[PDB]
Amino acid sequence: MYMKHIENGTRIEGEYIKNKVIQYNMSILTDEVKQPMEEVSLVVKNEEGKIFGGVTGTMYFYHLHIDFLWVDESVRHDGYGSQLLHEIEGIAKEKGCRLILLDSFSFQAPEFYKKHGYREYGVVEDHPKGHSQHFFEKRL
Amino acid sequence: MYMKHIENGTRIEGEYIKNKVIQYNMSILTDEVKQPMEEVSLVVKNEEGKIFGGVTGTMYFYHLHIDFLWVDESVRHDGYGSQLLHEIEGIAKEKGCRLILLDSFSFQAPEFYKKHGYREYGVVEDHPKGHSQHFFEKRL
Repeated sequence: MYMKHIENGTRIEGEYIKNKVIQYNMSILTDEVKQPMEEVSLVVKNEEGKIFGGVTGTMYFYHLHIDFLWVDESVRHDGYGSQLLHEIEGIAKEKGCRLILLDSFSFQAPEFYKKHGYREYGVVEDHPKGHSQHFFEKRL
Repeated sequence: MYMKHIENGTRIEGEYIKNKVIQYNMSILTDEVKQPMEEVSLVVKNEEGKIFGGVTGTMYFYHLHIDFLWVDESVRHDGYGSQLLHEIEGIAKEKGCRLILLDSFSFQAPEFYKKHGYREYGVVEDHPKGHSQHFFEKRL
């Protein structure tokens, strides 16, 4: 620690650490896994353009990570969730994704993903307190 | 007269989906787990601003997720990484965090975390192609 000190980093110091990690990762990985990074989004709309559902994800390394999937509560049993999942999966295959990764807390219907062919490869117990987190994967 | 269809969403719409999901989550969870979200980062540097190492993470649900940890290669033996990890865990422990989550690809030294008391709870084999991703946890 001579002539050095540890302290809280600033926002740019923070993005600097991130950029360095990304930089190292990419120096190791070769072109075969370097899919152009993309963010995809789908929504279910009303005739009036009203939205009661949607799903968003990010693609890279030739895999799709589903970040968020929503369906308005008033229509939760109407099956829009499955449609959205099928649709984005189709997009993922067309882009060359080899798999899909996502996680779901116990209060976000992990069973819904199981019904769609996702396999649980990991679980984080009592997180948040009184609940649990489930990690899923589906090979395409 | 009441039909709804699915279409690609815009970035703003993707952000809306995300917020509707967060809103719903919050609506079904107790305040007990509602730790106000917060980003945290530590850097090892000198007066001029050269960054020799750093770590960044985000807290919520009373847990710390380590997003990035980097140490300059010129000083990869000096143990700044272990120092940063230990230091940020303490900050997490101090803010009421009960758990720490992080993942590490095979090309990002996962044995580093294994050596530091982290338990691998899941693994995504062959991702990206030719590598693997290891998910770790440490209970505080």
